Amino acid sequence: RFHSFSFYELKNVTNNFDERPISVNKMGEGGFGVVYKGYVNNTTVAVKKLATTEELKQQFDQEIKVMAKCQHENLVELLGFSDLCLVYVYMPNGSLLDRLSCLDGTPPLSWHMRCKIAQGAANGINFLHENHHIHRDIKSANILLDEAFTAKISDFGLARATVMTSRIVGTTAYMAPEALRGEITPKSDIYSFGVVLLEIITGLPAVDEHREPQLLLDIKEEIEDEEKTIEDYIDKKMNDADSTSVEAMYSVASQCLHEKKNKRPDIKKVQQLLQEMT
Ligand SMILES: C[C@H](F)Cn1ccc2nc(Nc3cnn(C4CCN(C)CC4)c3)nc(NC3(C)CC3)c2c1=O
Repeated sequence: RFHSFSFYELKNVTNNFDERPISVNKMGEGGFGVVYKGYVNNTTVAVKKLATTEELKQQFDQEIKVMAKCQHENLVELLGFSDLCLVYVYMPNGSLLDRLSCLDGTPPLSWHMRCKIAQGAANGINFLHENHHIHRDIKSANILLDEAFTAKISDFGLARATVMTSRIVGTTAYMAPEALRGEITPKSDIYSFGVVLLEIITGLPAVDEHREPQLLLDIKEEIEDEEKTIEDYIDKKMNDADSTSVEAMYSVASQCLHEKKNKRPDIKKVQQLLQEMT
């Protein structure tokens, strides 16, 4: 199995959960918790300080359940656990969301790096779908990046092993229409990945209230109606994007973003398509 640690041991590393910006321990908030920079001698760690009492505890448990079962180079690594805390290997380059937006002065990702991240993220979703798991929250904030900008699929608090649910959970800007209806399907993860791919091409967030269109997925409709093209939306913060591979990534995202779930490709086909692109 895997390593288990006491609450008294982890209370120390965090410098007693000092919520402070590292620009002058709080490195950012994440969904139902908050991440703090922790240590274990010579290996830096990330501590998920979790903040419905019964369901927050079961989201902490499912994470440990899926992480113990699923180990891959394109998935984050859980080191320890336990008021609740979750301990991970610190990802030096944070989220794809923050790197796409150049948060805290980080330089823009090149097209070449964007392609490897997309292939990386597709391989991690493939491993999860092979092991009969549905992520349920595929988004760029959940794609973490290590020391070599290797994509790592994160957050499994909502993960599940064509079934319906009463309480609908996820990120609305990334959700498939059937997921918004209550359905649970691996095909909904493909749709969400289609939105991530568009964020990679455009460098635009999936939703921006002070923008028209508010939703990034709406640009698929603007392009098909020949109102605009993909070149109008390519991230301008790159010098190495070529139309052939950019139009090839868009074709994969467009296919993923089909309204009819059975008309969408499987993760193995998406994975196959991104490999043909390079
Ligand atoms: C469930 C998931 F796997 C848990 N997990 C695991 C690891 C992890 N590692 C980081 N590393 C990190 C954050 N910022 N930077 C910066 C530092 C400043 N520099 C300018 C750019 C890179 C590096 N952040 C995390 N979360 C976010 C994104 C803060 C919210 C997580 C995280 O949430």
